[PDB]
Amino acid sequence: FQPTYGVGYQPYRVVVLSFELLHAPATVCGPKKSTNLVKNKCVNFNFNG
Amino acid sequence: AYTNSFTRGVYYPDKVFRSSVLHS
Ligand SMILES: *[C@@H]1O[C@H](CO)[C@@H](O)[C@H](O)[C@H]1NC(C)=O
Repeated sequence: FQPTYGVGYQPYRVVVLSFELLHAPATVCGPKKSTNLVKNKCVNFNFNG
Repeated sequence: AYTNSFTRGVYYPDKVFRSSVLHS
């Protein structure tokens, strides 16, 4: 890699975030403000997305 | 040497609970 190369020959850093978006238990999680739990009422819910 | 495996080597195919069902 030479700094005077044309853009297509210049170095690019690449990162590839690969998700195991499966039925398994979660450990990497979005910054959501969790609530107290509610039961026996009809409710909206979001468990681990 | 060899022997018969019978029914052995079944495993839970995914981490989902299921009950009273014949899943395929
Ligand atoms: C399989 O098991 C039977 C019964 O023990 C044997 O006759 C045979 O030689 C074994 N091996 C193969 C490769 O079939």
